[PDB]
Amino acid sequence: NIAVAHTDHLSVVYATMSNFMLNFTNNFSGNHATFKPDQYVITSPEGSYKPIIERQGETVDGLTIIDTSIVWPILCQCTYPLVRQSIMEEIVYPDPSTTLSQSLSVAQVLSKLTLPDAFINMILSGGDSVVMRTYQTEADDDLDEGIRMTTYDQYLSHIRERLHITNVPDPIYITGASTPDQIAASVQATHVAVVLYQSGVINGPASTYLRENEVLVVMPDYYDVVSRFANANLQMNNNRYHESVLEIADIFDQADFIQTSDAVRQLRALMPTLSTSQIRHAIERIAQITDVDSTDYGKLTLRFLGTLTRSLKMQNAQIRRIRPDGTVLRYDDQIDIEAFRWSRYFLDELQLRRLSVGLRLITNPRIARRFNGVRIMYLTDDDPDPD
Amino acid sequence: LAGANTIIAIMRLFTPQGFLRTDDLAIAANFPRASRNPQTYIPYTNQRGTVTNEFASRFRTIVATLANVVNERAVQDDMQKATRSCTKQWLRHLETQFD
Amino acid sequence: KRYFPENLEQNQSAARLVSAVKARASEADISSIHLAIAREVSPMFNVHE
Amino acid sequence: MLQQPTGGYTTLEQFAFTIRNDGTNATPTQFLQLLSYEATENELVKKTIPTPETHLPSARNVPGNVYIEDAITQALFGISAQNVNAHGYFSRLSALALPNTSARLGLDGVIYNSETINIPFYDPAAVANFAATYAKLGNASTPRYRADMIDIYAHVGLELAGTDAERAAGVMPVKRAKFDSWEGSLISLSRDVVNWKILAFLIDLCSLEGEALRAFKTRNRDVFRMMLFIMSTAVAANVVNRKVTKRVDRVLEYIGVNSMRTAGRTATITYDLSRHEFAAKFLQLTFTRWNA
Amino acid sequence: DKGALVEADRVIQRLIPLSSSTYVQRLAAIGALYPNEFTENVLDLSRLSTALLQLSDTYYQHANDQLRRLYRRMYNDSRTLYMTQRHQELLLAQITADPNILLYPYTYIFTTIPTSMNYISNTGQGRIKHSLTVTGATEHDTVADIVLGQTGEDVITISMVE
Repeated sequence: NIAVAHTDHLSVVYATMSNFMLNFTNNFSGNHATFKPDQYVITSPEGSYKPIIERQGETVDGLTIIDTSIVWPILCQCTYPLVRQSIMEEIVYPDPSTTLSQSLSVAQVLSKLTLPDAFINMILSGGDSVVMRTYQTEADDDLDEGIRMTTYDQYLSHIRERLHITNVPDPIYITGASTPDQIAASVQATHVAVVLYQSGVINGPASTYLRENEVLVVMPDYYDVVSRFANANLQMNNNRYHESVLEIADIFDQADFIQTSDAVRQLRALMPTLSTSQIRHAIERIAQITDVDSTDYGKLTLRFLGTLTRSLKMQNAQIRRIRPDGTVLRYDDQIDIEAFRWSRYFLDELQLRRLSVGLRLITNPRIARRFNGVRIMYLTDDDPDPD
Repeated sequence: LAGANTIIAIMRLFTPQGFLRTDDLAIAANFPRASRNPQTYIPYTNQRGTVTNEFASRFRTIVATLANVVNERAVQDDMQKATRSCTKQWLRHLETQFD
Repeated sequence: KRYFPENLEQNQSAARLVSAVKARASEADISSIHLAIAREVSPMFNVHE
Repeated sequence: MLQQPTGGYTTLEQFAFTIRNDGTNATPTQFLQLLSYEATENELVKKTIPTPETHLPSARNVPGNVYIEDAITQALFGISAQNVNAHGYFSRLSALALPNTSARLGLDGVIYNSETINIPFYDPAAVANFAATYAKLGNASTPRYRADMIDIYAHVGLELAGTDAERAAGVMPVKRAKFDSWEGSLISLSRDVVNWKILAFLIDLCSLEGEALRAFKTRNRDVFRMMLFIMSTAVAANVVNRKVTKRVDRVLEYIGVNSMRTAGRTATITYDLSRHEFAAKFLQLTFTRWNA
Repeated sequence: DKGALVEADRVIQRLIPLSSSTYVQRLAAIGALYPNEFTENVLDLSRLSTALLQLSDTYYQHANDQLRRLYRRMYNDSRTLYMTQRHQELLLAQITADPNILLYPYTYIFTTIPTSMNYISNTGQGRIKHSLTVTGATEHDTVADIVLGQTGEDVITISMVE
């Protein structure tokens, strides 16, 4: 009796609902034997990735507990318009506008929600930094000068995941058979002046390459660094180096991965040393300053989403599939959508476009009316002039 | 050790993250001291970066190691399978708490 | 106490891990904490256990 | 009516194509000097370009004066342009294709429906010669007439990166263009080039013949190459920067290979699918004309 | 290659991966190399994929640097159909006969066929019984000792007397 109402009526409801704007995922291929959902996560190179799908213990007001017994009313006690016996009740075709506009209400609520966090993380994207000893190799090297190097731990903790995100071959190990030509080919392959050290001892032309080109060698440890290089100068010495920070912006320079505008750079140069609680406070302030009311549906949705704890670390975050095994896969043209290759700091294209103009505004000399340092000097002030 | 790499690796999680200070003010003050050259291990140096904090980053690698450890762990009972999935989230919470 | 991520404490399948964490997670005292901090620097005489 | 010189309209200083760079108005050639390359193992081989369809799309009855220069240059290099074919006004160029038409193509790049006062325009003969080919931009989108979006780019590679030897051979390694750069370099370049009065370049490309045309091609190779450059950045799979001892080198991988990317990115202008079709069509026509 | 007339539906029976996983790209790459020697033995088709993958993994594993790079090129430009000059000659013929025929357009002709060693590739049952030659083109010098693993009784047993 009901079968016509299902196959010939309800199916179309499903077929429209598949095209609703927010029904964005693939749910089921129709083959129970081999279907696993594609699993995206929002991976920051710093903190742990956050899967979109998981057993996170939210019941969503009990919605995730599935009661199968609902089928009994569906057969044995529910009217359908198609099953007449025959009243011929007219079919209802609901206005698109209601579900549509509530979908849009959700979307705009979410973008406006994320905005302050996304903006701040755009600024700080260069700010992650690694400890870097710079051993000197010349008779009159300045403290900045020499061969930059970092421990392998700092490499894994920052540089590697970022290389995974930029989708490049991993940097070559250098073995002391390494030609400067090979180090060059490696760097132009990965676009980052970096090589993993492997075994000693690095030869002179390679050393002059690494020095002249500011390439960052990556030692397993600092146990006997000068032994690792064949230094003809004998200028290199295990005690002769200078430890210093090295911003990720001083390494990576990708357009929608790491904001490396000199404006944003000097803006960060102005910043006090920051903890994550401070950054969170900055975001919470911008949100305080720019909160703008919702539309009643957006108030209902913000209320429904609950308190926005936002524990997830969005610093340099990206959208990437995990393997079911639990590893994070690299982006794949041939499977992941183009929209996922770069977060673009999670800002709209018009925002980035206006943003570049803003950066021109924020470095104009005329605006720079915060002045640094004063001369004290006892002196008569006939004919004053501020300049 | 040739066959026990995961154990040595988990054991590296315990390595202290600080540095070995000399007790210089105590030596200038001529304070009593049993050691020939007085020293002390500070558990952690102050954050020399502007955003990155090396302690918190170390705990990120530790907890990531530990989570991939729990993930690799075989279980028999269903309930163990559930707790195994839950501890990973717990670890993530910790890591944010430490940061 | 910020022991568990939100929801996970009340989650039914978390119950073992929760009972695990609760087994270890002792209540704070200024005295025990300051002691824990102080003994990193204080000389030890009777060997610790 | 502006008389065409014995050289093209391009000889006139009024039409000079120059991108801003190093604080001056650099000619495209002096910018192309900064370009440098990294050949990869992969190879581009130029297949013969299909002959463009004979069909000229109808310039449907349009009361207004279409701004065609703006439409083409924005379709090819414009930062924000989208859905370039649904309005489909490129067809209008065919109005100029007729002998003794009342329409004129002004130096503003507007297709006036009739001759109008105080609006200087290209010689109708030459515009007929140009429209005879470029009205086919109008059928960029019609399924029967779409141009290849993949193989045509090899020609772009060969005409840009390609050394005289590679161009003789017809095959070149897939290269990776790079130049020392200021912030937002590709964007400013794409606008400086969007501002060009390219219709001069095209009308001369299509109306000149013999030694005049050959002189035109040698004189303007760098202009063509620059348009090719903005386009190649619109299709390049990615555009990284490299630190190079207190200098930054912009790096587009790769020249001559359409990634077919339609996702926006800050570094360069992006082709929506319609722009890809339009550009492929434009490349078909311009390259077919560039070889005669 | 043996010159036989062939009534085949199409000159190249290999698929072109318009979009795919990497394993298929390496399959399509090894496929146009035509590594296999001619063979009349019945194959166990059920495991074919594995075989063809392992072959690929070894072909790249012991090929001279230029052939290696050729393999990589085919592996990245997987959308292209690599084909021998004679294939393309046949396509030219079948186009001239039927101008309206549709053929895959992105193709790359080998100006020169790769000169790799042909691989024996019987995948049916039977131990090989090699008779080793005393000497050969390879000149070994101070080769490292090759340990042989122990075998189960399930694989092979060693009774005292035939």
